[PDB]
Amino acid sequence: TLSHLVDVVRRAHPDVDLEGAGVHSGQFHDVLIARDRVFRFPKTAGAAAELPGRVAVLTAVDAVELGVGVPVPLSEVRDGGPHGFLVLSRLHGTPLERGDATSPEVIDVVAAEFARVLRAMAGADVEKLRLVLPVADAGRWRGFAGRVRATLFPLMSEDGRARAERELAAAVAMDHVATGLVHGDLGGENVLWQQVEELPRLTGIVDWDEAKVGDPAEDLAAVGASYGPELVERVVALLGAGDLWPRIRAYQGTFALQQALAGAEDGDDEELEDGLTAYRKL
Ligand SMILES: Nc1ncnc2c1ncn2[C@@H]1O[C@H](COP(=O)(O)OP(=O)(O)OP(=O)(O)O)[C@@H](O)[C@H]1O
Repeated sequence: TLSHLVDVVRRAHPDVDLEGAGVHSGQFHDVLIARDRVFRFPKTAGAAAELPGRVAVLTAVDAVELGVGVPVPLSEVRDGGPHGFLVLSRLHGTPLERGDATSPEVIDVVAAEFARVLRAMAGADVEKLRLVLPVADAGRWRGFAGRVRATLFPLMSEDGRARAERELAAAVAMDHVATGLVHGDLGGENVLWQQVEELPRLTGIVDWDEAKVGDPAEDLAAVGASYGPELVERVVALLGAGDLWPRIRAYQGTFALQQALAGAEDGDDEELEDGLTAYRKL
């Protein structure tokens, strides 16, 4: 298909260096990752419904004014190609490695980069956001607990199951919070940094697919899991978010299970395996 798509690209946009260009033909969409541009070509006219969803989420996130880059639609959604396509800006930068982020000369700067994005997300107009993004539903964690029990419990030791029931229950115990923007995979590989005059700057965030109106604690949990307690303590102290710790820990207690349940439900053996490692024996 992909030498069709390429002519379509050269047809729609003459100048587009396709040597060096990466390619992900995952489940629903083919993505051409070019120099300064990304092209998403859905497979099936069903999956093409996602293109205006992605425009709507990126436009809503852009309007919050986070102070960091988010992918920009460079084109309207087009009915060209097999089922349509969307061109987005490519964001430049590299994920921050744990070791790169905790050195004593950078940790305050790194904390403040996370804090200023988290602060702007917590201060978003959620009335505007609730019209476009998904919203945290009070039933989410009961839901997740059901699927963990259905799918992973039979694979666990009895001690595994008892640990998981406690972690699931701490999540189900949390009351319902929907007061800001939540990215939902913060401190992943989709958070991009650059050296700006020899110090880290958080320049871009890609992958707004899981974004919603939700709990500010959920993104803080992910920063902690990725970068360790020293860094998340600094971000929390800057945010004045000391009251969130029990919520933060409840999110974090569900991350190994989230891994495992998505490994199964999607079909990655290494994920499914590695989640469960603490819910079995050597
Ligand atoms: N506008 C962009 N700027 C920078 N990198 C981008 C951009 N769009 C896509 N990418 C990169 O190319 C990849 C294309 O895959 P896609 O966006 O479908 O994500 P995925 O990794 O499959 O999904 P997920 O991380 O949500 O499970 C992304 O993972 C990201 O690294």
